[PDB]
Amino acid sequence: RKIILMGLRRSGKSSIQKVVFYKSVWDFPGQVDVFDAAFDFESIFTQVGALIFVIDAQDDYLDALARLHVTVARVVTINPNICIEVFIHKVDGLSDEFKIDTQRDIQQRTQDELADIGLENVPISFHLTSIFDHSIFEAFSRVIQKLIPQLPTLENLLNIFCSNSLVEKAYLFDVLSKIYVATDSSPVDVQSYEICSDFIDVILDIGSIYGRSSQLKPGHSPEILDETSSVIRLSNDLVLFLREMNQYLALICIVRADNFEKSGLIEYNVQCLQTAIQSIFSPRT
Amino acid sequence: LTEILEAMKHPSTGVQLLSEQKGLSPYCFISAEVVHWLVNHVEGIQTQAMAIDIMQKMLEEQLITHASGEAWRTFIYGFYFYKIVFASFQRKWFEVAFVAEELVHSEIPAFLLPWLPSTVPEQRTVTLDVDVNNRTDRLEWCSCYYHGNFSLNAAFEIKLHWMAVTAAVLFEMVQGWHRKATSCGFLLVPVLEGPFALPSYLYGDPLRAQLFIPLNISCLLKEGSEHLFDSFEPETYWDRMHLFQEAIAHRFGFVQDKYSASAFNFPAENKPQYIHVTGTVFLQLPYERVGYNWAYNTMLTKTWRSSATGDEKFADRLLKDFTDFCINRDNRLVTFWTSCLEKMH
Ligand SMILES: Nc1nc2c(ncn2[C@@H]2O[C@H](COP(=O)(O)OP(=O)(O)O)[C@@H](O)[C@H]2O)c(=O)[nH]1
Repeated sequence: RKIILMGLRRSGKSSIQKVVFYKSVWDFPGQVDVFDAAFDFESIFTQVGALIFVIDAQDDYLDALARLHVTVARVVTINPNICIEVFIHKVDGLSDEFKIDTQRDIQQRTQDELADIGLENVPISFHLTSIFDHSIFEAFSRVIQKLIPQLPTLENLLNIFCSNSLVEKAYLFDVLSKIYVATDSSPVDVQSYEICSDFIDVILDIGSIYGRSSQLKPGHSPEILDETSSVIRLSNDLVLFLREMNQYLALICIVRADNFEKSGLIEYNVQCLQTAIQSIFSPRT
Repeated sequence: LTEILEAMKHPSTGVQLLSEQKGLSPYCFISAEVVHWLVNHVEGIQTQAMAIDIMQKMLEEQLITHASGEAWRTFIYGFYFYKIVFASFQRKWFEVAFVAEELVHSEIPAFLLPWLPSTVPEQRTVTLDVDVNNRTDRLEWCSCYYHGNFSLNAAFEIKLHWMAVTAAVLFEMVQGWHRKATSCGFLLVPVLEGPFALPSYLYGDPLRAQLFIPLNISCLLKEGSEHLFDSFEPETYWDRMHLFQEAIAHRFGFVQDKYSASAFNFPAENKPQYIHVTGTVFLQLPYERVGYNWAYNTMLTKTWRSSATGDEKFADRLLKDFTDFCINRDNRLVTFWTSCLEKMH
């Protein structure tokens, strides 16, 4: 399945793919929409499960809302299993009072015209994104969580792992895109998410500097390498640690240093969660 | 007759009869939709007048009746509830008649014609259940005063009077009305109620006064005349001038605002009012110093603004262009007026 980033001109889609994708995501342009027959829209929209519409908060959005409503009607008449999300963008220059009023105005303007159309069965989500923050990564993570059909199993696994091991917060990141596949039931703090995102940057950059011998051997590694595991202790009685789960996944957990004295039991539960994740994501019958 | 109602009661194509909404009888329908159906799928009538005659024949034979049981009325074209076989029904449901206004068949304008052309109430009242989402535990209600008639070249007025209403729930209901009006192709905006009233009046403001835009009708006069319509009879002449002035108001997008006078008789002391399509500008024709009375709609704020209302500087540009047109800048008005003479073939 693919992810289609819709919207209008000067909405911020190219900057989103510059930040997230450039460090299946497709960017349709702000013009030549579904009324035009320049592309086979019904063939693409059948294979696409996530539709994202980017709405500028500062600019006028009523024509954007009408284009969004006719695009929602088009994709519902194509397939009933598509997920629709609304990306309210360019909120870096806005104040704290402006964002809540803009979100309330956009949600009240959209969810009543959804009832006016009559397609009340489909769920439409709303996200506050900005390319200068990490909220675009969290919004794309919540988009990606809808497409994965294995989200409640991983979420229940992370819930019982956080309850058993006294782990405050857990994420299942993808290290290439800094997008977390699953997290626990506790809310995601932005101060936790920034240091969890930069933890991957420190690990990947130091492993790119010093992981030169073997590592990227063209034929095959003669010895199987260890998984990348890291531990950082901070001064505010908190410990961050990573364990490499798969070839593209990792598990960053936030644990108090009072509870990190029994780090062997947390390591054993991380190994059991590694076995669970590698058995879930393996090909089966 | 009977087979027409049997064709109307078809479940497959039929007419869209109303559902089991609370307060409404079964087999209820809107009169406008079934008049539109009796235009198309019928035994051979075309215009609306004989469709109204057929529905009046069905009303006289008690095949259909009003949803209130008021079996004394004629068939009224518009949003009127009728069912297939008192005044408390009039205080619950909105019922707006439709004016079948004749189109301008004569290419000569109405201020240049050789001969001038020359039931339901004007205002209707319903009682509104303001709280519909049950946000408040108490009972809230307001009285709504609306126009009994609808015309496509006239503005439709809604007046709300309230005491026992929490104004947040009323603002939510008006915002839902504004969203529905934007989706339906209309524009529902708040307007001033007394925009040309004196400061001593009830609806007037002490710091508000109207601006005057003079209309230069001296340049439109011929060589040796003092009346613009001296070729016709003089007794209708000012009325012709009124129509001519209305024609210029129809060029700049002003719609006639038939305001209901609050118990005011003596119809020479109330003047016709015009409202722009954006709802930004009021316009009044006075009467002797032929021109326009210009007022701003200060009730139109940012939250009601859209693409159909323009920007915040639309009214200043409209004032500048209207002042330029009324003063005969670049011989624009003569370019209008002689073009009207080009309709006098
Ligand atoms: N300062 C700032 N600028 C932004 C933000 N989001 C988008 N922009 C700017 O808005 C422009 C939007 O372009 P875009 O719609 O993505 O181009 P398109 O994809 O080809 O239609 C970009 O060139 C950005 O420079 C933001 O959050 N902050």
